[PDB]
Amino acid sequence: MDTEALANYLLRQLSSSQEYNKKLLLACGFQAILRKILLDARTRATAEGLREVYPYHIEAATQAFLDSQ
Amino acid sequence: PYTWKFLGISKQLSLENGIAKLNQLLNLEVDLDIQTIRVPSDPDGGTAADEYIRYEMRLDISNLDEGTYSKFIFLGNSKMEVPMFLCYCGTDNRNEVVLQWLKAEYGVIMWPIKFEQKTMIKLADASIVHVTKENIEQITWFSSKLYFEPETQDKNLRQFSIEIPRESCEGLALGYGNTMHPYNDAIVPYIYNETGMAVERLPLTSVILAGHTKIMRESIVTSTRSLRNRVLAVVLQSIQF
Amino acid sequence: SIKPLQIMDLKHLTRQFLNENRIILPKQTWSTIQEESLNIMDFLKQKIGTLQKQELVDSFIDMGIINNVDDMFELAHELLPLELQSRIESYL
Amino acid sequence: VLLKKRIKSNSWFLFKHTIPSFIDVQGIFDDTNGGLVISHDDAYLFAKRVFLQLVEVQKRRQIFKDLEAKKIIHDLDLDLESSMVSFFVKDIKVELFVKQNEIVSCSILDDIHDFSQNNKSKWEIALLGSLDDLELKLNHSFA
Amino acid sequence: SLILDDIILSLTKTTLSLLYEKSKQYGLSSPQLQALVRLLCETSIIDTVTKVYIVENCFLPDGYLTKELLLEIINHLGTPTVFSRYRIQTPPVLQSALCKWLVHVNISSSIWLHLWQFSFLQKWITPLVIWQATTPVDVKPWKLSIIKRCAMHPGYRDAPGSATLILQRFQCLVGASSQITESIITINCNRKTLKSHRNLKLDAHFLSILKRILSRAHPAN
Amino acid sequence: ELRLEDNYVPTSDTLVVFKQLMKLPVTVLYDLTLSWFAKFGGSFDGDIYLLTETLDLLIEKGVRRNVIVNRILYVYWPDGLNVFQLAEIDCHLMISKPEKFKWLPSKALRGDGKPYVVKLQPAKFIENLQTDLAKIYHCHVYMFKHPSLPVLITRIQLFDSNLDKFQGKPLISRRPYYVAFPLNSPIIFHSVDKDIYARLVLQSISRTISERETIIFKPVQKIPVKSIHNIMTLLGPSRFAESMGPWECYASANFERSPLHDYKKHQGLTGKKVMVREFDDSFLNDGKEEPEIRRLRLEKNMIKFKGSANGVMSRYSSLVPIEKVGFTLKNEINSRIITIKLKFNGNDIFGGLHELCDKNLINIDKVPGWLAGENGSFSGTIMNGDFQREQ
Amino acid sequence: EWKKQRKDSHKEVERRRRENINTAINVLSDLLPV
Amino acid sequence: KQRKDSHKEVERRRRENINTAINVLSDLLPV
DNA sequence: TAAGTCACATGGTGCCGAGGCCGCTCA
DNA sequence: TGAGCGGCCTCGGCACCATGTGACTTA
Repeated sequence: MDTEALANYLLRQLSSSQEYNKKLLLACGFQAILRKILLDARTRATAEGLREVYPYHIEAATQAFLDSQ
Repeated sequence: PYTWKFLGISKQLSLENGIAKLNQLLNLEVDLDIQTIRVPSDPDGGTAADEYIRYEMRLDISNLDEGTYSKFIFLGNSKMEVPMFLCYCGTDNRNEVVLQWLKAEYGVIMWPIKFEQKTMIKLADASIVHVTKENIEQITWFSSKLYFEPETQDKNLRQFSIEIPRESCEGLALGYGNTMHPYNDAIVPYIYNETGMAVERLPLTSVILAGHTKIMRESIVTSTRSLRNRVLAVVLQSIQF
Repeated sequence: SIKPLQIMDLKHLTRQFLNENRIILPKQTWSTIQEESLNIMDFLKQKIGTLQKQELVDSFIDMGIINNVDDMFELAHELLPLELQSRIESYL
Repeated sequence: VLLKKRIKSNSWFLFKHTIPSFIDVQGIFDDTNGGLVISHDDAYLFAKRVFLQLVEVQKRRQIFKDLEAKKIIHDLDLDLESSMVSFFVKDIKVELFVKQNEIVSCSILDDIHDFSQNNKSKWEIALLGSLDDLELKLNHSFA
Repeated sequence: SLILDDIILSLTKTTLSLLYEKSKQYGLSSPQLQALVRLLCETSIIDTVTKVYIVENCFLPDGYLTKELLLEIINHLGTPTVFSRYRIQTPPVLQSALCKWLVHVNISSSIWLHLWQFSFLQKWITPLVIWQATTPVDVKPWKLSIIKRCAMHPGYRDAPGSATLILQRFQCLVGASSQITESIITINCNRKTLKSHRNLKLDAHFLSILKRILSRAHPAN
Repeated sequence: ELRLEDNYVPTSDTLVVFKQLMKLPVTVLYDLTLSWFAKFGGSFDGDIYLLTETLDLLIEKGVRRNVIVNRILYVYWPDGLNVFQLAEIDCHLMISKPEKFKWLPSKALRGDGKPYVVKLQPAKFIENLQTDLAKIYHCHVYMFKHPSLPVLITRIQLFDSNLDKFQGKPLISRRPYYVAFPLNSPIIFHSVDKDIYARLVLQSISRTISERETIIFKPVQKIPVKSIHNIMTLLGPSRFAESMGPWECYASANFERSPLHDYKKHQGLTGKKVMVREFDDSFLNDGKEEPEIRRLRLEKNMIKFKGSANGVMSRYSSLVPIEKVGFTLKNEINSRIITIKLKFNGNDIFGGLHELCDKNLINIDKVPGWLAGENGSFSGTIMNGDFQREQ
Repeated sequence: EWKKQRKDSHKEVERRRRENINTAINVLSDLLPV
Repeated sequence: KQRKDSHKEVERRRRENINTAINVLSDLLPV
């Protein structure tokens, strides 16, 4: 499932070429949010020592992220 | 968990000369070690021409895992039809470069080694007899597990194993008597007498010594960092013509 | 339903990122991030409703992700195929 | 039924048997001489005790099959030991739970508008007893 | 035959049918194939379904494929970038079908590897870069780095399994270029997508058509 | 009121039911449609005889089963299938494909310890089970007799409770739990499930069977076996129970006839052809042996592993295929307990061992009883030469 | 290495301890009725 | 925040069960 | 300092339901 | 040519023993 499929998801959520580029940049930003959140989740899991992450880890990470945003 | 792949060598190659060429080719110094072991020290296993030459080539860079610790072990005896075999652990890509250099420098013919059923039984016999610094041999008992994968029609019997605990194995050995090959003389005849299975005829894929090693038909993987002299010797008599 | 994404969509989306950088996700974490994708999309649409040139890069600077347009088409480099990042570079 | 000698006690044990599970041959064998059996007399006693059960099931099935053969009752269903049965006399579904050569339970199921319930209970009480008595009284009440 | 390039110069419905039947009877020469692909790529008045029907039914070589045909094809497999906007974008389905037709039939290895970074081409570039790698000296750590970087890259579909196939071929080929099986471990571990990638279909009807055309072509060649 | 009647409609996915009816043949679909419309009716309008004529036109039109599946899922019952339909289709799938289901046996011990030969009054048993399980969960139970086997198979289905999920008003079903009742046998076969609902169903079944003295189900085996016919051959009330492997000749009685029979055809008069078996160890020492004595040693292996010279009838397939057995042989060699744990795996353990014996890999003169298939599908410890099963 | 040899010796000691535990468990099971 | 029902948490439970069995066995012993 | 006991955290073998593609396969 | 059942088989979740190493104690 490519990034263009996520752009299709976003356009069907909101419903030419320049708006396609805008939505593609939006999909890239969404992937950046997910990657940063998962990186914070691993950082906190390694801080606690657990090999995997858990829902409370990533909930705390995303609350700390949205606190700054 | 260090798997040893075994390859025979058609010629008695001398490694104390020409290894500087390998050092120059690999841009790193290898730690070649020379030993002269005499494996069948028991009187019933032979008393003459027992000396072997053991080379331990080691691509030494760092010591964290087998990615920088792909050892090479060579064994040789000039009084045999086939005079040399090698076995190497690890998974580094430099090992096949070493094998290619060994071929192209010494002109040797190298083939992979496959173990038969009696060869695997003899290897399980060899891998418990441990040599001590006081020059004595100690049989360390391990709870073996003979593991078979028969091929039957309609896949009727895919696999079956025979688990033998440690104290039962030493009880069988003491029941047979003072012997230095417990599996071939006590364990396997007891299995044949009880269950009717001749394990030297059945397709035997691995015998697993719990916590020490588990040898297979094409590879030997050992928890111990090295391979003892008895296993190397039994492999050397295995490939004879 | 129609607006929430599926679990297999998230596997296909971020499976390689959890593989190159070693991440282990149990099923509870997968369901949690499936729930979180909706919140992230709502927050992104609340922050950026309509799309024009300067406001998106200003918001992404405010997002704390980037510092310039160089970071924009370098982050697009690591998240897009070659034709799409070339098209984005022609757009920026 | 095949009995093998125990290696350490010199007594027979229930090795293999070809008798179905509604006859507790292991319980009968353990009941014979209080567990262990040695002499051939105890083995013959266990054999007779289980052969009586075989006679019971065969005789019960024979009586019910003869009831079917004489056309006194309509189509019936037999289980494996012929204990839980059901049959029609004219159209009344009479189902019986019968123990060894003696009916211990009865149930008249089919209801006719002319048919009552106190006469039904009286018939159910009267139908109890032996199997030959059941055949005789059922042929008596059929006429 | 001369009918084929006569129809080609005429194109510079009836002509399409004549070209189809003369390809099914004779097959085009390498300059004829060059002219045909040059006419097909540059213009866009021809329908795309007819374009893929041509590249799957009309391109039938007779002898050796010359290097100039490959160089002309490579010129058409590019994409418009910030340094080249005058040339029009070749349709991606046409590029994929042309690469599939290439599957049907040291510099060039890097040429095909740098074209492997295209997402839509990955389903047919991989047999070409497998078949190009015939010697242990061909592989290099920069090739491995590019393959791993594009494999673990998101936004792709065929990259994990196909690039795992490429790395498996490289591991089976060189036995050097220090160990890359853990790189295979980092890429997908499903044994299903590359299982479907490791067996590929070449439209055996077209294979039989080319077989009969080539049997009609040169003796002892 | 918490018991579930035979007219409630649950929320079932239409695609799962669509692919579920694909496996059934056309004639059972025909019989099911007429039975369903005779009992419950449907959204389709017409007489029962008119619908019979319509299905008749369908079956001499030779139409595929896909069209009639779409009909019965889209016009006959478009709102949803009733619980009786959902149980009866799955029971018909069980009848059509018995090899896709695994069963676990459990003896019905009672009181002192003597097994209880369970006998069922089916309608009263279903009513009592539904009233007992209605106190805990939303239960629907359906019971039928096998067309071939003498069993009574029940099907217990349990229903549970129920970003903004909009509205469904559902009753989500779980996987059904099957408990098979043979006619007269203490052994009870039930489906393979170890969650709390399976324990609840077995507990309620034990409480509702008894009604006179408390009954507990003790599991006699932990390794599931497929194909309900095979588990009736093994654990059911048949002659083949407790006579397996080399002793299937006694369970089939092919070697002796009645004492009222011809005494010219007796076994002792006509005799049987055998070979001298060498008690000296000569198997390990040893090509193109005589084809008559080769047939005799093949017959010897066949007799040892299947009980009969010709077998119970490729040819290695036993009466019941066994998937997993594990034997723990223990001996006493000079006051030392010596244990050997043999574990097996495959589609047919003793057929594969028979094939290995035919290939001269296992000595047929030294293969013990428990290895030969005696007390089959039972895994246990062999102490003092006596096999006691595990628990 | 020195520390690697120490780790191997401690590994062997722990393996011997685990084998002794398993042997004692097997002996206790041999004395068991069932 | 105790949603951990995986490894390092179920092996700990099994080890604690084995330890409690060993403890009650030693409690039944005179010494 | 060599050896031992300990819980601990990760490695690993076996198992199975779900589901997918394959592998002919037959009309 | 086209739908179609069955062995394969791998995903992965679970279950259990197996295992190597640091912390700590003993001599």
